[PDB]
Amino acid sequence: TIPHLAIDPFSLDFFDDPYPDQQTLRDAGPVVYLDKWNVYGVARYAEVHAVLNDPTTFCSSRGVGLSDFKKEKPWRPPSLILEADPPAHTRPRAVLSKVLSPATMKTIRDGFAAAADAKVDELLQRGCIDAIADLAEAYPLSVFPDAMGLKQEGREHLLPYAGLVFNAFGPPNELRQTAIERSAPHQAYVNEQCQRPNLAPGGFGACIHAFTDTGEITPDEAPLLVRSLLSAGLDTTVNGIGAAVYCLARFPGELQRLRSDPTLARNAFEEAVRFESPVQTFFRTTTREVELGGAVIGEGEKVLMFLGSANRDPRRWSDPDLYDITRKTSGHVGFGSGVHMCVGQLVARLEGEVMLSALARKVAAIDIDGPVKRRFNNTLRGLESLPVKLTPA
Ligand code: HEM
Ligand SMILES: O=C(O)c1ccc(-c2cccnc2)cc1
Ligand SMILES: [Cl-]
Repeated sequence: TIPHLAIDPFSLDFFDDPYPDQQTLRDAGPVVYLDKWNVYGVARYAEVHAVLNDPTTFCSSRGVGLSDFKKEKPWRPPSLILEADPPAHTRPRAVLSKVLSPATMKTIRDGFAAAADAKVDELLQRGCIDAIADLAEAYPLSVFPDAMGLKQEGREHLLPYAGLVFNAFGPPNELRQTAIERSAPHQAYVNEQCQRPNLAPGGFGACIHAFTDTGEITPDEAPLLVRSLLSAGLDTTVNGIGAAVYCLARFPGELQRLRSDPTLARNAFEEAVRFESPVQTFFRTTTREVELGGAVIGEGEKVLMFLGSANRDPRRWSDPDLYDITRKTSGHVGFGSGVHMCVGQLVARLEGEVMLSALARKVAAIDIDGPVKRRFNNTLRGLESLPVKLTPA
């Protein structure tokens, strides 16, 4: 009934060009079995959406990586939000929602936009830059650690820690095992910055600790929720902004449309999230026997959701492989769907919008002018190096 495939979706060959293998996974059937790792897979939009939206059957508290927390010890104490199910999930989620709220966005927007305009002006003075290190990484580094309230010393640990977190959702391949081998100094730094005295007043970290007296979370929960933001909030935006710039570099017609109407910036970023799907994959674990797209999956089974494949499924999308900045993107699953849908999506969209607005207003052309190098990670899709010449408007 269920087709068995030997595709390794965590192999470097797959990361280097996932699209043929993703079509193979979709067209093999609504549910496949991946013999390489002994997990079920779903790569069509319909089944990915269905799994995301049934958290009771497809739970998160046994881990959203390959490892089953019921069988192995997690590599660090479990997340109180990403790796929790309702009802334990509900109040931590409510707190991060209020911390990363519309009102917080209103407080930080003008500074985030100024930093974006400043970065693009700086990059235009150089002309030839690396859109990864010099833009996708430098811009989030210039705003997010400060918005968290982190001290200056030690910020060089943040991207390495994120790379570790995202590799650790994967199977025990060399990417994962190498990351864990090198983890100890990054864990030590991060865990220390999560304590209330180390988080500057008014930042996201202090706000989490401020919410510990409402009955939603206790003081001893606040450090691990700060940990959630220090795990998630930087490398995601690096690869979302990188995705958008790479799209604009490859599709000059869409850069030209964005220049002519800079208010398309927010949707241009959203389409880049659909088109590249920088967060590629998450797992769930079945809590019972279940029928999904005609197949029967037993209890205690890992299910791998291919978010990026779902976002290119022609059963759901017209011209899925076209970057279209005026596409109706609502319903894409690049930020998830349902009770765990990205609680940081307003930060992500703010950063992406203000960066693409700065490009739309200041840049006439983005031309790749050097070798493109991909960055390999078990969960994140994105580039290591993207050499571009920026032409000023
Ligand atoms: C382009 C950028 C981003 C993308 C594509 C993205 C993608 C996602 C996805 C797919 C999920 C669902 C996980 C699941 O269902 O198991 C998620 C959840 C989450 N994201 Fe993001 N994310 C981004 C940015 C951010 C940022 C900037 C932050 C923090 C400031 C953040 C914090 C979180 C948290 C805390 C969760 C867990 C929510 C929950 O379990 O209820 N994310 N994200
Ligand atoms: O440590 C955590 O709780 C945590 C770690 C990573 C994420 C995450 C992953 C992908 C996109 N957005 C957020 C979320 C939460
Ligand atoms: Cl840690």
